[PDB]
Amino acid sequence: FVKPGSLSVKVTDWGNTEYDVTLNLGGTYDWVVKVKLKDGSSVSSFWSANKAEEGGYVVFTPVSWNRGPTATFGFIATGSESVEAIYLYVDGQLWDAW
Repeated sequence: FVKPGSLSVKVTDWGNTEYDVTLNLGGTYDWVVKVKLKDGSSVSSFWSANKAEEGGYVVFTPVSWNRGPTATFGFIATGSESVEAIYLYVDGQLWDAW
């Protein structure tokens, strides 16, 4: 990882699971967070970011005001802890991963 410490994740499970993500970038970037979910799961809710489903991953990008230095966003995925991995990409490089 290029910048360990740039990705922080809080998980809350009640049947469906909420992932509250904080990005510590040190500046404003067009970050890209790629999320891999277990088969059968999907994102049912999200905020403070744009969402796209591409190539088998759920891709989150910043809204106008959430490019950094510290960006916070979140989403809810169906099922209990269905997120298998979260990757933070900045300018094409893998900065951190969960």
